Amino acid sequence: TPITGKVTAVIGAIVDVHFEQSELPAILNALEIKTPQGKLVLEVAQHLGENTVRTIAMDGTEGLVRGEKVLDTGGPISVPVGRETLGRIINVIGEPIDERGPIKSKLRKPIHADPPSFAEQSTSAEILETGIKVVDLLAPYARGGKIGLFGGAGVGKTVFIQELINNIAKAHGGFSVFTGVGERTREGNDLYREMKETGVINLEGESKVALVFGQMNEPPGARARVALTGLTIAEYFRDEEGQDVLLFIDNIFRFTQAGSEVSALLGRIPSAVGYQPTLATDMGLLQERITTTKKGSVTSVQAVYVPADDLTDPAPATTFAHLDATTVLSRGISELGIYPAVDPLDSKSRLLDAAVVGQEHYDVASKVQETLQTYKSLQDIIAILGMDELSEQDKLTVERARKIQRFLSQPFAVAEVFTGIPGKLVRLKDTVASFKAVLEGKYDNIPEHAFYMVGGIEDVVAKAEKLAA
Amino acid sequence: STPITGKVTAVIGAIVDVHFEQSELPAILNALEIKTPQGKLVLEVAQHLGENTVRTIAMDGTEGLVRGEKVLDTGGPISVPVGRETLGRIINVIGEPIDERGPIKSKLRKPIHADPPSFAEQSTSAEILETGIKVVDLLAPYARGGKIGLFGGAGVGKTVFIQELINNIAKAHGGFSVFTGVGERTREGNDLYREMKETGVINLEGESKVALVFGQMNEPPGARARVALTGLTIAEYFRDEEGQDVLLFIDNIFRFTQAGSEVSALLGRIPSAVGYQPTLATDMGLLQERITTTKKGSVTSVQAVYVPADDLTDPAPATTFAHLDATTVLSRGISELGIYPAVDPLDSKSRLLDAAVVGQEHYDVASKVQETLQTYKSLQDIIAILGMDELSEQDKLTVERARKIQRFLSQPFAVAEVFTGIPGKLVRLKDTVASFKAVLEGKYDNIPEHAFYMVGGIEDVVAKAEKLAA
Amino acid sequence: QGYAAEISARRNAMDNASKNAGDMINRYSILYNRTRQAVITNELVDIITGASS
Amino acid sequence: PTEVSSILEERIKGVSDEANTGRVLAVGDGIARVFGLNNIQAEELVEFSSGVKGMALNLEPGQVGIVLFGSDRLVKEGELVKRTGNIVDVPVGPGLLGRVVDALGNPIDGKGPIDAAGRSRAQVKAPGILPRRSVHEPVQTGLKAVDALVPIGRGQRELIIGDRQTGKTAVALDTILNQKRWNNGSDESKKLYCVYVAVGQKRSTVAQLVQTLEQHDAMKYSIIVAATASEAAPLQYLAPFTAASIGEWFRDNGKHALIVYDDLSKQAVAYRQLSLLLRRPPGREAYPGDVFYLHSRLLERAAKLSEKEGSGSLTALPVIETQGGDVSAYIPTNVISITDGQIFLEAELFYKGIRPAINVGLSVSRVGSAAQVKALKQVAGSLKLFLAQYREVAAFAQFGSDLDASTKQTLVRGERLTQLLKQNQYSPLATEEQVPLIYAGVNGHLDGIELSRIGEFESSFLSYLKSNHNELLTEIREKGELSKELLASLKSATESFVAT
Ligand SMILES: Nc1ncnc2c1ncn2[C@@H]1O[C@H](COP(=O)(O)OP(=O)(O)NP(=O)(O)O)[C@@H](O)[C@H]1O
Ligand SMILES: Nc1ncnc2c1ncn2[C@@H]1O[C@H](COP(=O)(O)OP(=O)(O)NP(=O)(O)O)[C@@H](O)[C@H]1O
Ligand SMILES: Nc1ncnc2c1ncn2[C@@H]1O[C@H](COP(=O)(O)OP(=O)(O)NP(=O)(O)O)[C@@H](O)[C@H]1O
Ligand SMILES: [Mg+2]
Ligand SMILES: [Mg+2]
Repeated sequence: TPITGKVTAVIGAIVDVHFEQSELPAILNALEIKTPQGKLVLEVAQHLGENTVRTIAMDGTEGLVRGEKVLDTGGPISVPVGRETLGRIINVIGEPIDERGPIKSKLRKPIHADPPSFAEQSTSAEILETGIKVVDLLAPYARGGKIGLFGGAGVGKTVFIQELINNIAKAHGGFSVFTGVGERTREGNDLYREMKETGVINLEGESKVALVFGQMNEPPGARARVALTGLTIAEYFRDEEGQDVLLFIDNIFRFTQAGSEVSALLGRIPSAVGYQPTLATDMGLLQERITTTKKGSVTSVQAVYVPADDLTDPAPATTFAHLDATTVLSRGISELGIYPAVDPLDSKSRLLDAAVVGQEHYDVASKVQETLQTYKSLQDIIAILGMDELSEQDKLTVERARKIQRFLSQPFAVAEVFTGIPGKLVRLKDTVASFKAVLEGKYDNIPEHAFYMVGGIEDVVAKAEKLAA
Repeated sequence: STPITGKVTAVIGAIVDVHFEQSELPAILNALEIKTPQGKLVLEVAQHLGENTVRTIAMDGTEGLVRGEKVLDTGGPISVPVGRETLGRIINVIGEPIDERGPIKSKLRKPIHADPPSFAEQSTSAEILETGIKVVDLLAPYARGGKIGLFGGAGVGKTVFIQELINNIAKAHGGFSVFTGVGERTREGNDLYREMKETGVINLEGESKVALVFGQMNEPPGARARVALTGLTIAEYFRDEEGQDVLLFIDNIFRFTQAGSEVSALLGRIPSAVGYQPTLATDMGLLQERITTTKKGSVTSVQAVYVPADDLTDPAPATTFAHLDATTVLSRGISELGIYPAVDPLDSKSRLLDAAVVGQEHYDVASKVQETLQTYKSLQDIIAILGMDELSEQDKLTVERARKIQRFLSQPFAVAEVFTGIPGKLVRLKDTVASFKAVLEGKYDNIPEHAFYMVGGIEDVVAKAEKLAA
Repeated sequence: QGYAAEISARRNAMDNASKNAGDMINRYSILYNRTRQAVITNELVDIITGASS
Repeated sequence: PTEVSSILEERIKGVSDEANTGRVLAVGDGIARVFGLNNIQAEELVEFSSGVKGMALNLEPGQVGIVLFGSDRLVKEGELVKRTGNIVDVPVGPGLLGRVVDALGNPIDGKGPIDAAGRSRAQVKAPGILPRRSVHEPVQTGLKAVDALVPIGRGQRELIIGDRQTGKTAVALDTILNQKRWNNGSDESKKLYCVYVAVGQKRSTVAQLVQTLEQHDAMKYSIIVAATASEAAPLQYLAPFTAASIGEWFRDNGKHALIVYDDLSKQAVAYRQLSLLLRRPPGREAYPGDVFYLHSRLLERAAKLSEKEGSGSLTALPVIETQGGDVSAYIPTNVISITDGQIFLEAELFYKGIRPAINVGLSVSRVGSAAQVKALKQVAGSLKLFLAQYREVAAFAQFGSDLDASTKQTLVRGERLTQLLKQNQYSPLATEEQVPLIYAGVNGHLDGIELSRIGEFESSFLSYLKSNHNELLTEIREKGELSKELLASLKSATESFVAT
């Protein structure tokens, strides 16, 4: 029969429940309190001893009264998996929130499950052309890999991701799982408009994507979890239905921030910068699940937020080691009006290797970086003495680097309402040649401005003729 | 047999709580023993927590300890064997041998905690101890009976330096010497024991001139936190009861403070600044003040001081300064120039640099050398920005002379032959002063910079000058 | 004429160097105070947390 | 063979015949408080009724504090907990070679049961003052910059430190790959077995790595020990210790292992996690008070034994990750002073084309020339100091004021020397390939050759030396010491070629 507890304590997002006899709900299990509303969910975080557990609420704890009856549901949080969830908008608690009735799947899975084992691992080095110059050229993304966008507030991780969804997701065929963690509901409402219009989501048709949303208005339990819901769904599409899954998370930072939000109330001594002492392994459990395995490929882009624009903050510091290509957004670079505001010198990928991209793309890359790194080394002399004090070889490198720099900027179709110029997509072979020519000085005689915010090398010769009139 | 028994009630890392019957507690600083499968495990009482319970610190690893296990009161502080019987032996923190040469057969043992000599027992002397090392003897000369610290961040040459000292001082020294290894590299210790044998300073089938006390970083805080006092006691005994000259070598004294650091919180103390224990000042005081020349006899000590993160204003080293008669400051900036030893000629100081102790000429040379380099340091702005071109003629010469001088302050150590492949050169204090005097008055302005680098006395400057011009 | 044209240039150039390093000083001054400030707070926290336990 | 399923059922028939403690008080966050277990050892292993294992770390008066090796969903209040009667320990012996095991030494590759010559504990006293020797054997990495500038010795501990994504792992890897030269031989005392400890790495990244080891037939002499990102904090913290023992077997038994700790920054992150949750009060940056002791006792376990003890060595390459180049942060500082020198890798160096992005300025090996090969030593006379003087003159070059024939001279050579040390990943070089390169650079035969062309010089040179003067190359190798005539042949040989 039903197992019922009593609400002994409420502090913020934490509820303490006492259970009458012996059989205490397992750690990670869902509990339910019936509201006048619908119901409130709870997740058993720990056994306090003496038949009391301490839970994290998946929703607000307003109005809870000490002594309240709490129903044990005898399992982790469940979510509808499989083809039934495609084009549905989902909860943290795996429910329909798209005002469109029950998600009638066959199976409901726990959100909590162990990461794929070591024997089950599976690697490969296949490029995934993006049409984005900086990436294509400098830090190539990999099919079935783990990509991450790093950046502080308003540098453009969200718009960048929308450019990736733009290109890859259209001509991908297989299934997508978009997960809004701790972002704007506006953005999520926009993305639901955006899909019904491209036809990725067809209310009356079939659909290629799925929507899960624990947005920034949610309590920290909701947000500490909603990504695990997304993941479970993707993991089905990967392991059961052996599919290529595109998995966009935005923003994954908001999961670790939520972890800290509750952590002190969970009774923990804090750690450096006031983070939960478990920040690394709580990430390892989640990150280690988003992966390609011998049963299915997963490419994933994750948006990484960077507190206070500090890259060494312990949230992003710990992330990096979980990615396969890392591409960083500089605030400064955006203040130069360079977009995407990538850091040509901080961005990395395992795939920039001659064995993968080939000697030329390899070398056009290095030489581009040396050029940029030199410009960087001189930033100080030029800041005080200016250009006139540089030598001759130095002087050239700078004019060239400033061109390479502007050329790395690219108009994005999705960001059109910010440039004005209709967006461009350059190709990989296109980009390499283009840059190689510039590095052979075959364009030195062109005003720096021409290189700014245009497509491939053809667009440079165009704009320069336009302006030379 | 009238033995006192207790039982272990907690183990938390290096902290072991013990419980005893009614008001019958061993006092603070007493040693306790636990008889384990392999050897014994020494504890040291730290607090009286109350309710007949004491907090101890373990002189070893605490794994394998079972709550409710019998503890035995030794009745007093940790004991070490003392006297001439410790000569040629290697000792661990708890006065036990580690050289496998059998038991240290001395007549007396002694508590490692002891009181520091009264104000009225002190002995002030401005006597000078010639090192052979050009920069020390010129600029910051070490005092016989003195205390002498070697400050240095990691790998700037402390241990090498201190060994060069032992190489020289510890032969010409008529008396005995203790060396304490406090939290260094087991292998460094290994070398020393094999050097001592080959320098002759130790002789396992005859007479030996030195005692060896080891407590390296391979060992838990409690142990690393007391082995200084173990060593220091052996010294004390020769000072006060052999009524004679000792040389006390500690490497590295910063690990006494660090080890103090590592258990502080487990003993339940709120951290002080830079997460150092609240007792830093007084704890260092309580040790350093025993290491001291007194009316009964003289100690002379060389303590390497680790300067964490190359930060001299780090609470730990910053405190140690007050304790030393002479401070040798090694610098990364210096060492990076290939200038060994890495001594900072300006920041190094010794009380004995006073005309009254070394004569006026010595003091004047030493001051001028300093002015020179200070100027050369001050001008390095104008040299970078406007070259060497844009200079007064006196200045151009001051710089010329400063550079020549920088080099003449380096010197091949014997110990460091593995690094220079250059034979160890030792320089006499009078030869130091004379050559610097000469250099200073310009009686050497023609000789190229390289001729002063990694050589001994001015003989060697001339020798090299010609050998190279050939 | 060449020398007196150069001296003018040296003067003007050095002049701008002073203006820039002037403006740089201002920036780093602001950055200095931030770092100082946080050094104090992060250092303090370490103690507070050590102290609650 | 003839119903293989029937043989496994008959051998696992009679086993449970002699199995007739504490109860759990509270459980949360990898920790279980437990009433009872009265006879338990500090640091003893316990099985929970549910299956999951754990370790006792806080034997307090009322209760015991246990870190778990697993998840905890499976542990409930009141569930019975059981004494093992053993301290954490591992299988050891050459049976591990080729295997990928977890912190406790369980196969995780898929290749079935480990065969061990025995079992060590995870914590073991380091060999004393007494049974050791001077480090005198090279551990040849085949990395030009490293083997001429910071030569590593059989027995020494050598830090690899730098920021994220700088090439720390790459240095360690290229070292392992190299040992092929000796491990496919039969002279046991020239061999170097590698142990690679993965701490806090993601699994696929350990995968991506064992693949490369195999792509290089390098796995037959390695043992990976993995405590990946997702595993319990206790396993992460433990791995390096368990690993140290696995390779201690080699050292104790007359052979030489190489342990790569990739990386201690994470082990400390995890060791921080046990403690904060066990509620031990924190040290600086929330680390425990003895986070130093943590590493010191591991790293001391590397040593080069004396003849009486079998001359076995164990050599350590710990890795450490900094932030923003700051080496003055807690942990790096700790380890920096524990080891016999460091190799600093730098991002700035990297992006302008020095790869390995070793920082000569800051990298040292404190053993020094004692562990260099005599030949390499001979032609590397003064290189490291010179390379310093080179940065010196190159800093003064920024004044862009006219150079004389002395400064331009050393600039030309330093630029070419710099360039000559650049090296592609996965290509360790034999000593006799290294030696003539270094000799050509040092004695200034490279000094009149275009900088972009020094690339082609290297392979074109080696190609010719193999072809023609192979008799030298084979002497250098066999003898390891350039005799006076060999300097002659080499001198001639180089000049010859530089005139194309
Ligand atoms: N590629 C781009 N082209 C043009 N504008 C861009 C680009 N990327 C970012 N921006 C501008 O920067 C702003 C922030 O971009 P957005 O994609 O919201 O970044 P975000 O870093 O994801 N911000 P947030 O999610 O609040 O932390 C937008 O309003 C754009 O105008
Ligand atoms: N000699 C080299 N030439 C070219 N690339 C190299 C070299 N050494 C390392 N790299 C590359 O730089 C990238 C990162 O190098 P890595 O060896 O992982 O350094 P790391 O410090 O271990 N990075 P991580 O541990 O993941 O933060 C890899 O993709 C390598 O291909
Ligand atoms: N006189 C010298 N000549 C040449 N090299 C030296 C000299 N002194 C020190 N060095 C170099 O610097 C390294 C470190 O020497 P060492 O004395 O161990 O430094 P340290 O400061 O004692 N290390 P630590 O005890 O951790 O602080 C050696 O390996 C030598 O290469
Ligand atoms: Mg040392
Ligand atoms: Mg790495």
